[PDB]
Amino acid sequence: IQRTPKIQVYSRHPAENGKSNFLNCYVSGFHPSDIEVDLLKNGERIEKVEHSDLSFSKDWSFYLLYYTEFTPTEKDEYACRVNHVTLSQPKIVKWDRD
Amino acid sequence: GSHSMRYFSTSVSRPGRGEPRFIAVGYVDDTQFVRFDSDAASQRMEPRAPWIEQEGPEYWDEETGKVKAHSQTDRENLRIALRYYNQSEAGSHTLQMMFGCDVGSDGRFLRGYHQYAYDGKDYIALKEDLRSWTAADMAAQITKRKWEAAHVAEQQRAYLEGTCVDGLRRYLENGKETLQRTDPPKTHMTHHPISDHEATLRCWALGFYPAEITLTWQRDGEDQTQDTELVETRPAGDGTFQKWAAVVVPSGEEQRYTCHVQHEGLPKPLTL
Amino acid sequence: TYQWIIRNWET
Repeated sequence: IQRTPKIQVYSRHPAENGKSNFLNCYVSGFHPSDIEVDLLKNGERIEKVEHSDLSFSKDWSFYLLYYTEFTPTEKDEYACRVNHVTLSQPKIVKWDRD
Repeated sequence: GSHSMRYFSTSVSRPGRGEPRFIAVGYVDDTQFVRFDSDAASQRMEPRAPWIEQEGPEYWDEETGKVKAHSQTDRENLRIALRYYNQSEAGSHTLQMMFGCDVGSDGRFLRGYHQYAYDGKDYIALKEDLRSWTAADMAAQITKRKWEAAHVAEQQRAYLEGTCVDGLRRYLENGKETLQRTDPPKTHMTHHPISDHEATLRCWALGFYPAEITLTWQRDGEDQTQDTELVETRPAGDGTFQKWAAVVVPSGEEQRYTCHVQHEGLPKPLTL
Repeated sequence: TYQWIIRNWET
């Protein structure tokens, strides 16, 4: 059995142009555990990405949170690139300002 | 209020790539307070909350010991599982384990858990009574029978009614400041247009702790507004959680629809 | 405080 990941790209604090924040990608509800999560700054991978320790919920549902220290702008476009077994090709979700 | 301790541990086999990876995490309600990772440099039980550093080298000596043993039992259990499910060595398999206890406001025993899931599906679980087992499929039945004969549940009962509660109480005192806290949700509200003759408006809860929140809406004072777009509670990263619920409305009735936010940091709920 | 998980599935 396999379960497709639920992806959520958002900020730690309420987003505002030019002010420091953390861009988060929250992958949950996936099985097996082996996941690839890339944070994007104009289609190009952010190499200094840190992640949460592999944990789960009572329903054995896997959860992780990959996060980065940044400064958001009006010019740059942010997103989350995710590939699992349940996914043929990477599924990218754009960081919607709201 | 009520409290809980939990240890979540995952074992993933890497056929030909060494010994299965063991990652064990401990929580007090929603606070990751301990960590163990087989592939990590440390090779010891590590702290993840400031209030656990006050535990002496003796604590970390013992805790590292128990967790390296659990690591071996599940290493043992993954090989066994291949036999019981008639599987190959070439495949990579997951073995998850969850154990802990719930305690009331008085820090007294309420519930105990001791369970396994192989390949994301339940295998064997400790019953609410703490005396017998729940063997999901046919294979687990072989484990249930030997464990019932040997009265294994007693070794678990002594931990859950004893050491688990005794230890959780101790954590609740030492970490009074951060653990007994209740961060209320920082209420927000946004509005965006669907396609001129339609519009969408969502409310947000953002700086709360614990993860328990109810973002239920209301149309014209009626509870009946179930066609809502609700998201999963997500962690901010600064030890706080957020959740939002967007509801579509007929352009001109944006003011007609109210939103009710339920949390324990607020004595009375918030209506927007 | 972690538990002693010292009994396997076949024991």
